[PDB]
Amino acid sequence: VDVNGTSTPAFLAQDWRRFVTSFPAEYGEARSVMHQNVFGYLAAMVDANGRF
Amino acid sequence: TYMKIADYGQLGEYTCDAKCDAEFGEPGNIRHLEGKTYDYRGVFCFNRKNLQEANYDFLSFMIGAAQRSHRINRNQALMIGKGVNEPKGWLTENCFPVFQTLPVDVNGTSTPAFLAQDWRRFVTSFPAEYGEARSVMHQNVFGYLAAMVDANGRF
Amino acid sequence: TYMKIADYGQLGEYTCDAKCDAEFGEPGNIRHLEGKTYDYRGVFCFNRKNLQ
Amino acid sequence: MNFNVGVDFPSFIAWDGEESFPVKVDGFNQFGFTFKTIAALTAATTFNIFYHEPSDADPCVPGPAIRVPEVPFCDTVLLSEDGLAAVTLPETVTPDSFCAGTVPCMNGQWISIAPATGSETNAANVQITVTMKGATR
Amino acid sequence: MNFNVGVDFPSFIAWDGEESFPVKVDGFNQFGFTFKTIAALTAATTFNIFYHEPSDADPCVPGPAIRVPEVPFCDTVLLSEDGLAAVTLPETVTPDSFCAGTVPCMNGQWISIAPATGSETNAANVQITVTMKGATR
Amino acid sequence: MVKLNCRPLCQAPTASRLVSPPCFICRG
Repeated sequence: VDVNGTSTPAFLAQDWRRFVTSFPAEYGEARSVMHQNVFGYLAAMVDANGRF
Repeated sequence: TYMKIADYGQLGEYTCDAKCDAEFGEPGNIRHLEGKTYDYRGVFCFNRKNLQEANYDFLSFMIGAAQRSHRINRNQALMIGKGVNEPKGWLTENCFPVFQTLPVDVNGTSTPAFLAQDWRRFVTSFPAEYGEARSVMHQNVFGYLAAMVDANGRF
Repeated sequence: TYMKIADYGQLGEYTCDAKCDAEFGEPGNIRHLEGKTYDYRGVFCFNRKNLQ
Repeated sequence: MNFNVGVDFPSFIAWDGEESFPVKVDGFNQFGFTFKTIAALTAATTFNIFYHEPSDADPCVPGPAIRVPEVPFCDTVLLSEDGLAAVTLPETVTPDSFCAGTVPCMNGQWISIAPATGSETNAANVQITVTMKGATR
Repeated sequence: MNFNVGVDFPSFIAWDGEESFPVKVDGFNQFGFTFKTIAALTAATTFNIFYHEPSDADPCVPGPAIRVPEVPFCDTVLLSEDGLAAVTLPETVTPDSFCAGTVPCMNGQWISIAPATGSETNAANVQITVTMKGATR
Repeated sequence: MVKLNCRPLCQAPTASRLVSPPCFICRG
């Protein structure tokens, strides 16, 4: 994403939803594993107005 | 007259074990107090011949005219009354701790304003070990809170 | 006096074939500890009449 | 066994013979003057009474020196011109003999005393203090 | 309504800047002090209590100036090197705050206060008076 | 042994600025 014309890497909630629903439901039910800081990272995101 | 325990002292200060002594701390205060009561008086006149042959009762009207004037004046004095021969009020003696709200900008200027932050911060900043506490405000001031708007336009 | 496991330590890992390097590993500690207690010791005195 | 009487009716200097001194009386609800002469006087000495107001700049510093309004009572029959609190130390008042008085109606925040015009020279040999009483503060 | 609080608890000047004064506590049976300043202080400031005896020439005139031995209470940790009474106004006392104190064992006929030597500059800024409690006659 | 006992006469008026959080601004 282009932070004032710099293109830093990023990972925002829109990525997580699009990643987990893309799993082809014909393989079965799948569980996701991750480090607890990442889940903390998701839970603290903010939209431009300031809300959570 | 009445007493007012000002402050306790401090006595039990930690010390090392192997010594057969102690240390005299300092004692507190009691601060005996007093206070008076003030009087409210006045007079008026009628005219024997005027009041008698009059359109209707004027006397009883003056009676109610005194009890209310006494009623409203007392409450008004109880709030803002200057000490001299009037109960010292809680408004003007400036013994209550009083806050104040810092202004906001407009078009480069700086005007004093009263935002919604303040009233939520003010009421929630009151020592929780004094018990509950009601608040007081004039009807128009509450009418200021009700009609508050954010940037977009919603209430 | 109480006891405190400082750490556990590793135990030689996953050798498919004998190279004979991590035999005994390294274990942890137990770290005996102690601790005392303290006391206030104050006094005060009134004479007899200024109290009566 | 003498109680500490400083607290519970302290006292302050009102007229030290050279210059007046305003003594705060707001926190206390009663007060009075205790006159005391240091030498032999010449002629009857009178003193003018003044009350002050909190300055608009600092609310517990002296303001101007307004003049206390004299108020009569039941059998007052010799009120002076227009009414102003002015006590008069009579003659034949030797030392080691204190006289005392006060003003009935308090007003303002504190009082000051000053020698009336015509008695300032005699007043250089007198002392006036006040002892407040009790109140809440 | 303020009572005439001068016909009891009558005060007198004790240290008006630069002059001490004997104040008779013969009749009265209890008395204290009221220390009040008029300006800021610089360092600490002490004061020396004294007492006097009726002179032989006249039983109603001051004699010499003898000090007062400080009698300790319980729970005393320090006694002045000579054991004579002494009161000190602590540093950082703002000149709108009265202090109170008294000696716990009267002796003599009247009292006197004076600045302890080497501490007579700040002494000017202090004003000390003495109130009373009883009559006995 | 004198037990000095001291009170203040006039209480100085107080005034505390009731500062509050500023508006949300991103770090970047």
